[PDB]
Amino acid sequence: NLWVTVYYGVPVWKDAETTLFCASDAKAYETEKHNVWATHACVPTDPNPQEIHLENVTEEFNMWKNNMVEQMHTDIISLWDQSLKPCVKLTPLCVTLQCTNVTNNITDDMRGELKNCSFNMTTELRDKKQKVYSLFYRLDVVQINKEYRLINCNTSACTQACPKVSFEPIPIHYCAPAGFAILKCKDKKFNGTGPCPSVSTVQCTHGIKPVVSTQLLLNGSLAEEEVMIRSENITNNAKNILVQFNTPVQINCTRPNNNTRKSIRIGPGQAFYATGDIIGDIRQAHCNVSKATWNETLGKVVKQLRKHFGNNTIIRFANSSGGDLEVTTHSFNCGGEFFYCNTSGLFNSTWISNSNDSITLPCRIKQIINMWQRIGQCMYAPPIQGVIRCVSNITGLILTRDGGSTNSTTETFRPGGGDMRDNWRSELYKYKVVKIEPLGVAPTRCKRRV
Amino acid sequence: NLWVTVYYGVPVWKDAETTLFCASDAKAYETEKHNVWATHACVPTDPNPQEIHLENVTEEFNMWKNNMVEQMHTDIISLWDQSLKPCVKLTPLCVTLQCTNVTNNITDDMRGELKNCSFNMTTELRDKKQKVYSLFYRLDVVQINKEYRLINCNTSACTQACPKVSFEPIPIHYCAPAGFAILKCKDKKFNGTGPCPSVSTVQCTHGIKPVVSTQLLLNGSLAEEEVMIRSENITNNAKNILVQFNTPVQINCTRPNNNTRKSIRIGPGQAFYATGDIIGDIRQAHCNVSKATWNETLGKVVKQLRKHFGNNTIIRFANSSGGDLEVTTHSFNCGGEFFYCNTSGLFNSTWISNSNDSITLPCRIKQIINMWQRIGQCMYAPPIQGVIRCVSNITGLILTRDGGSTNSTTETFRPGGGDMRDNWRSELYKYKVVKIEPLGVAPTRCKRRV
Amino acid sequence: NLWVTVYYGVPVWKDAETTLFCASDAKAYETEKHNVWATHACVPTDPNPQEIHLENVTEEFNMWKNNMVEQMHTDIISLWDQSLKPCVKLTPLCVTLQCTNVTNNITDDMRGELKNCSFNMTTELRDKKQKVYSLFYRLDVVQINKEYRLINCNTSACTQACPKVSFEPIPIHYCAPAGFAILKCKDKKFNGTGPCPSVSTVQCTHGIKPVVSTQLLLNGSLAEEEVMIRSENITNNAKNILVQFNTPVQINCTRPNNNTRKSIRIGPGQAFYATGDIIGDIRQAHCNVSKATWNETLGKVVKQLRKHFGNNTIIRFANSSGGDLEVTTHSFNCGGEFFYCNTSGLFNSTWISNSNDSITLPCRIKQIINMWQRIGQCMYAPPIQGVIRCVSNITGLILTRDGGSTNSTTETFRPGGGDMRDNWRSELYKYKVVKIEPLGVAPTRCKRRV
Amino acid sequence: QVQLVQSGAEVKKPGSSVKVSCKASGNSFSNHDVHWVRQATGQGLEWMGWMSHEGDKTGLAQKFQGRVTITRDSGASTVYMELRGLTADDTAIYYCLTGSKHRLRDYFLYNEYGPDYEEWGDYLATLDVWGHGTAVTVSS
Amino acid sequence: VVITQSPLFLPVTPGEAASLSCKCSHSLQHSTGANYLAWYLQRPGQTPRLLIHLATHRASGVPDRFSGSGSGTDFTLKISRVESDDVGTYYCMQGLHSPWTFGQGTKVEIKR
Amino acid sequence: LGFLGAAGSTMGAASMTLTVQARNLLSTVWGIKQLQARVLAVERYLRDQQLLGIWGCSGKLICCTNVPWNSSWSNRNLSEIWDNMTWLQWDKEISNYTQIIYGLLEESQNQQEKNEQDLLALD
Amino acid sequence: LGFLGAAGSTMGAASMTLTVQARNLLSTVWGIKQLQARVLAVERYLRDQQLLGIWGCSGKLICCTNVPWNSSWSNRNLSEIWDNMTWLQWDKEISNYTQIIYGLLEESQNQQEKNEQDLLALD
Amino acid sequence: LGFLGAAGSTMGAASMTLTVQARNLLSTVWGIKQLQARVLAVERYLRDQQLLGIWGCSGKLICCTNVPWNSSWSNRNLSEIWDNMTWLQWDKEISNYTQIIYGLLEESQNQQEKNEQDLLALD
Ligand SMILES: *[C@@H]1O[C@H](CO)[C@@H](O)[C@H](O)[C@H]1NC(C)=O
Ligand SMILES: *[C@@H]1O[C@H](CO)[C@@H](O)[C@H](O)[C@H]1NC(C)=O
Ligand SMILES: *[C@@H]1O[C@H](CO)[C@@H](O)[C@H](O)[C@H]1NC(C)=O
Ligand SMILES: *[C@@H]1O[C@H](CO)[C@@H](O)[C@H](O)[C@H]1NC(C)=O
Ligand SMILES: *[C@@H]1O[C@H](CO)[C@@H](O)[C@H](O)[C@H]1NC(C)=O
Repeated sequence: NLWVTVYYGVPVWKDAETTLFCASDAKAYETEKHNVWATHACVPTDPNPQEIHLENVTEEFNMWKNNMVEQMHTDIISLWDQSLKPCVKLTPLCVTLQCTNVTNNITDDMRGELKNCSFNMTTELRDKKQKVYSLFYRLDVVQINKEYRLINCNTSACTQACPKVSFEPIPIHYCAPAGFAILKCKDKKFNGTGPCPSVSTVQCTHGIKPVVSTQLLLNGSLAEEEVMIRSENITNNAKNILVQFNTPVQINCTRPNNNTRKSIRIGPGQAFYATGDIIGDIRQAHCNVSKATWNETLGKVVKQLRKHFGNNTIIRFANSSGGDLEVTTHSFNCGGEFFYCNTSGLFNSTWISNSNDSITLPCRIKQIINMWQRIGQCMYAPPIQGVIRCVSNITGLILTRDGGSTNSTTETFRPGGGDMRDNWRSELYKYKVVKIEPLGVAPTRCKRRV
Repeated sequence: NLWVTVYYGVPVWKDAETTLFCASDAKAYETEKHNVWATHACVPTDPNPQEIHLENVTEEFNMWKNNMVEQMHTDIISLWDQSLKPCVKLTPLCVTLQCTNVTNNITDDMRGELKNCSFNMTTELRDKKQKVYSLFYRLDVVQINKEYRLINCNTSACTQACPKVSFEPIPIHYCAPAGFAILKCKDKKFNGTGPCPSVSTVQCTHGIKPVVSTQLLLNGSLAEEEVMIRSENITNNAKNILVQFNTPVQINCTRPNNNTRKSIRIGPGQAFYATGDIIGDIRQAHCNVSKATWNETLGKVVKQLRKHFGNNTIIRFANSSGGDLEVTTHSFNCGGEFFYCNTSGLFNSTWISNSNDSITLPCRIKQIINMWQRIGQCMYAPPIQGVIRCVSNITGLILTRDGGSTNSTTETFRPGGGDMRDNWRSELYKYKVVKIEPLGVAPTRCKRRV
Repeated sequence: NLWVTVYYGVPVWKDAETTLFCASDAKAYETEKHNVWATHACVPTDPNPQEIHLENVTEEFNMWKNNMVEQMHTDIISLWDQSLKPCVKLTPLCVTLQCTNVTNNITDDMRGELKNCSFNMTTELRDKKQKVYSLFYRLDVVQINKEYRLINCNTSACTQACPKVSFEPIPIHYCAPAGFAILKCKDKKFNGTGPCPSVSTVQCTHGIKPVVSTQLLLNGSLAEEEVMIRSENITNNAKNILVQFNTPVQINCTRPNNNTRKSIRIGPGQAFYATGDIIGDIRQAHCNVSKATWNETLGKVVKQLRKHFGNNTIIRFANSSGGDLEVTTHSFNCGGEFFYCNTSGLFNSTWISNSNDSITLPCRIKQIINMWQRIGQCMYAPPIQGVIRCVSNITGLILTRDGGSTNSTTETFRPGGGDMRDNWRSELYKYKVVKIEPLGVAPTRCKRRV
Repeated sequence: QVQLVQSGAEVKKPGSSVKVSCKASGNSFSNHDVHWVRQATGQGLEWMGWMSHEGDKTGLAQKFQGRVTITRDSGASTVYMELRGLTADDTAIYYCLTGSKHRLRDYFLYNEYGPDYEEWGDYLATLDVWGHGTAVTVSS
Repeated sequence: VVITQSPLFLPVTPGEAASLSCKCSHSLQHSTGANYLAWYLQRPGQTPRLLIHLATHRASGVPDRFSGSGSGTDFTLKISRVESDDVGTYYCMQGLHSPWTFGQGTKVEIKR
Repeated sequence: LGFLGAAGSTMGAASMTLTVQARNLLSTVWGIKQLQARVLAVERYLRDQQLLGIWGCSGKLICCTNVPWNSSWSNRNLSEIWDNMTWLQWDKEISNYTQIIYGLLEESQNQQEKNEQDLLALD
Repeated sequence: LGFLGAAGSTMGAASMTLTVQARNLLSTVWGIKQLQARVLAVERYLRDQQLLGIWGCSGKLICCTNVPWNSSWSNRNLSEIWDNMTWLQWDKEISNYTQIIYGLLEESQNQQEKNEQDLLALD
Repeated sequence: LGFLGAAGSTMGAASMTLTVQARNLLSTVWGIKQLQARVLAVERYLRDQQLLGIWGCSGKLICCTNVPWNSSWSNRNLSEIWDNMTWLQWDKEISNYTQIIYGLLEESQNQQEKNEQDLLALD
């Protein structure tokens, strides 16, 4: 009685996975300055996004199985590696460094932090050599047997960071290709998994700053009116716990020293930048956070943690257990210099459900870095002259549970940055990519004419 | 009277050339050994071939003008080149070696096949220098006038086959894009050229092992019945002759040495793998082949040879008449070690048209190889720990009749491996690529009404 | 009453920017010349361009904003860099040279133009110094304070051009993709810009030789029936004026020296070609242009120069202002050797508004060049064997006005090669690239049937 | 004050081979160089040969080429010397002594990625404490 | 290589400073550049004793009276309050270029 | 309106805006990752067009075919399909027999093409 | 008069040679430079086919539509257009109302499509 | 039958499976061998449809044309062509005369479509 009819262009989609492309604003490219994440080749973004709000439609959003994070994690690595290809390889730098302690003007705490090293270095001409000196941080040297050597010598050489390219993160937008779509969840209490009643379609995601850090999410996106906790399985302990502050807490990180960059000319057509001497006295780096605004933040966090662990258990915060410096301390690269701050002064509290000291967190600087927790690659950030002061927000927090002794009375949480892709997982939790299927068939009363 | 009508999609094809793309079974993924013929970019093969058999059709083939073999020749070289792009470029090894003979426990025949060499090198630190020693085969070192040097040093620096990537051949399938098809000649008597009474189109070719060999084809495809002699022009004396045994004959090749791999650190992060010492006795490499099967197999070859030269001639087999070690011996690799076997013990017989000793063929091993008949390209194969043994399937045989005296009393055949792409021509001789021509016209009585 | 009607394929175009692709004749492809411009990858062109004339159509032209010039520049640079990748880098040539003046057979003027230099190098074996010597021009060595060094050592290492590749210019045709078109302005009087009454479209442009010169356009196109002058703003002083002759002026250039190339082996497989001893006497290179055919050429130029400057002005010509050698002297290469000629003998005269001496222009040769006003990249052209002589046409000329303090008293013109695009601008001034817009709407008295 | 001992005086006819022995307490040869010197009445001193404490390099005067050899026993317990071409005018007194050297770098070409090409050299610095010596005379 | 010393003889009254110089045909700054000079006092019937090496540093235990200076291809030894205990022959040695040979030597006698 | 604006609307009402969706089917790290995406969209768009064209609906957004509707796939009143149900959930219901239904259309059009030629020849 | 031969000729005469234009819309430094051009050419041609196909003119070089002509754009006799004007001049004159006209045709096809679907519903 | 299954069959049996061939017209070192082949298949497939779309047979696998069949190309009975020949042999016979026939198809469509406008002009 009925006849099948074909409709082209129907509103139907399906879960799929593609290769998204980039989109960036004109300001970054208009400056003409070179960036590690080269958005000059990246196509310009639209003047404004057309966030069409759908109605009566619910989608099964998921952030722990999303491939957008996996694609972006690899994409970020590729650009970072690409920018280091044309830079200078510091392979003439593996020699027997002869260093000594420096005590010109040293603070009590910063005694053996850095050493004054001298060595024999090459020159433009093959038959001539030069003697040069530089100051190297204690973390970048090791005793050969006094005679020291760079730590990276016995693993792999270090490609220098080019002095024009900057690590300043800039927002980037991921836009799906034609024939695909991106769905955004407008729900204000979405816990990362489950139906999302408020769905919308956007041609490009919002600007995501590729900030790399550890134990803390800096310069991120803030929730509204409540602090949200994300996790794959609350019961499981091996899984990390993601937090998102509704309001930010300002952290001021400074490097009081006044280092002076010095250029050492090695071989023809390449130069090695070294650190000459510190105008004035030498002081340890640190970061400042006010006590007043941080206690309130933990007060909001502990309140939400009680929902998933009972309203009577004791919530405790403890510093990181141990491991490498890249995982047991807060890390970040603001101002072009890499810090490793000891955040043991923040996670020391005990809540039982019952002034502006400006907490100071000591930090240790490093110059031989392996950012992509890879093994074999190395980088050498050249020193930056002058005092650097830095200001940033803290709009997130990664926590880990230790375990349970069959009693739920006490629960201790510690920070952890084991996996590098949890940083970007906090910004792409509202997004998913789907494939558009326009072909559809339904029965109607329509006979072919002939 | 008759009106032209256009038909679209009619079954018509035409010979042409294209760019066949790779395809291999997903089982290679489980290996995770990063094969030199990278299967990662190869599209996964179909679960089962769909061999569509065409009834009542004939097609013209020419295995020697086939473009598939030519394209494969480029692809194998290209795949090999891409593998040795990130591996130690053994440039520093060009130093004056001070070598002496090894006489710990040496057989009389193996008097000086390998040498004990000592030379200076650089530690991970440039300033320091280290004295090391290694055992180099006599085919890889030459004398100055006890100064010694590597054969490669005055031609080009040798890369050092990464120690992870593997040389084991894995089957590959060369598949045509859309708009092209591959035709397989199922005829059991199609020699080199002519109309196949039975032609069947296939999705694409079966697994083809990229086995490189000289004077002998190993692990090949056997004829269903009878031995076959293939050649463009039998009369010509300067034309190779291809053979295909209907049954396989096993050859056991072994290196009874107990080489121990020793790691030498040169530069930062780069290691040179050299033979440390020899454990136990030293015996020459050899290959075992049963005389009972080979003589029976060789008799079949003579039977078919008499067809093209008369059934009264005297067929004689002789070893290669000259050339370098590469062309005058059976060359191959067995688990990462390259052999050069003196095959003069097989081609020595006479036929006038009328026990299990396992014939031994002494062999030699070379570390500095080219294997593409190219100048300026090289590769160094690191030693393999412990003993190594393998068993092969001698299916094919390349011969080159030579000489002439204006008398057909006897014909002499010698092995020949000048053309290194004849290994794959023996497998792709059954295939040809054609391009479909869907558009067509044909007069009929139909007239377009409007 | 009329109704909208659509048309497809209408002849309408709009100006647009695209990526024209190369196309070169295959007549010389089989020669295996291996030119620096990889014409082997260029699609073969048609036997003759499809000159289609468009009538009653006028098209605006702008040879200064034309993008065909800008695109061509990056293709030439990219091709040049692509051809230097496989050549050997002369990094080990930065040594303390010990040079002395050569006075074997020297003329008075050419006193210290070249040096006899000796420098210690290392052989294929990296632990044995070999003393070698070479002849270097005075422009390729500088003092330290007796001992010299190559000028480029403190800038970058140089890659010598491989002898196999050749710098002979050859024609290349830039053909636009499908859906685009190229318009040729056939107007004879079309000066720089404006409507072109006679416009035609061609398959793509005629062969353009990528000749690089300074102050003089060699092997260029000739404007017939008149000598043309091109300039975006004649009144503006800082705008190069392009002059295109109608009859070529022959120029002969020769290097009387008979130097013999000498090969030096450095490292594995890499050879550096020195200059070697000189056969016969040493004489300065020079270029000859007949004064009879050059003086009258200026008279033609002055006659047209007065149209844009008045019929009573005094026209004067003076040599280049001065500065860097590459910009202040006519430069080119013939036979693979780069010349830098002093053109002060041509542009020295005055006109009052009313004997084949063969003027000789002294020239100097440089072996270290940049050729693109680029810092950090250099090339080393190896010396050529035997005497080299070349004959060329001067089919063009560039000028740069100076002065202007007086209202209208006299004019002075000087040569100038500030911009490198002028060489190819004079060849692409006739062409413009546009894109087709097949869709179109026009009302008509028609209706849909239902 | 390190005690040193030398072989006793011996007399041999011209044109014949002789053997001498010398020992040093504490195995000081490991970190010191040994030289041989002779003196004659009414004439100045004259050097014969030397050895490096590494033992890799040795050298003598041009007149002694191909006629003098230096050998040492395993473990450096003792050393022996051989004398050839004795003449009546070669009367002198032998001595045992240590020495020092200043090994410096004369030239170097910086190989890119490989061991550098260095030209090492030795320059005699000082003569250390001598021994009582041994007197050798030639007569017939 | 040749080496010469002068003067052959030079009587010196006790308590009066004396100067002695030794030179070799090869300039001390010929190829490498350095002194490599050694001064010895040959007491008759006794082994020579090193006094000063390179004329730049004094060996431990040697009297401070002995001193040296000079530059170029000529050098001199300065001794204050000469005493008869120093009577003997002085020999100069060079270590710049192999082979290493002693000087001819000169004799100084107390006036009487 | 807009891209998939009526996704949640009724099938009858959502079917009135098929043109908007059809208009959006097509339009060194960023070099190959951009070229690869473009080629995928072009060939993907062509696959649907040829599939739609072999059924006789080459240039029609709404097209009906002679093949009858089997009640086994779905037997419900039309008043519960067009003005009561959405496209998204309707896709899941008939997802089982999409491959089989498509095959019928390919063969059904084939007879129509030749029957037309036979009729024309008769004329 | 080959490609673009009738560019400056009469508007009506140019309409008699539309096929020559349509035939020409489609047909390492030089490796990706040429390859990129091919991808752009293919997709640019496909955009015209889809844009022209959602107006009921999928496979016709000349096609008429139910949309009436608005006198606001121009009020001038047809005889004073085809016999005296050129296509190049025509594009410039009405370039301000190109997007609006294109959108109108999209609705007309849907309006005609729904009418056609229900026309045979009773039968 | 499968792809090219009826190559050896008669023309009448060949027309049974026109669709099966049509659906198969599009479906480090390996990376460039993929994109290079994919682009060629798309443009090659589009070339036939563009050529086939200007003869008035845009969406038809079988389409009759109004141009007469000149006897110069061939003159023989229909029964000797359809039921006793394979398509491979047919193109071998008229291989030299394929591009003459294609030109004659363009003019008929251009003239045929022009006359359509005049049909409704009278009314
Ligand atoms: C130098 O400082 C280190 C601490 O980093 C200390 O262990 C060492 O004893 C110091 N050396 C001297 C000579 O003061
Ligand atoms: C911290 O915050 C909690 C709740 O927000 C409050 O009860 C407590 O008094 C605060 N403590 C301090 C020191 O601010
Ligand atoms: C825990 O106590 C809080 C009061 O702060 C209340 O809101 C919540 O419902 C209680 N939860 C349970 C499970 O009793
Ligand atoms: C660690 O926690 C204790 C309380 O358990 C607190 O007294 C101490 O101050 C914390 N650490 C720091 C550095 O403040
Ligand atoms: C300048 O004078 C010449 C000669 O009389 C004349 O032909 C020309 O027209 C004059 N210039 C102008 C601008 O009229």
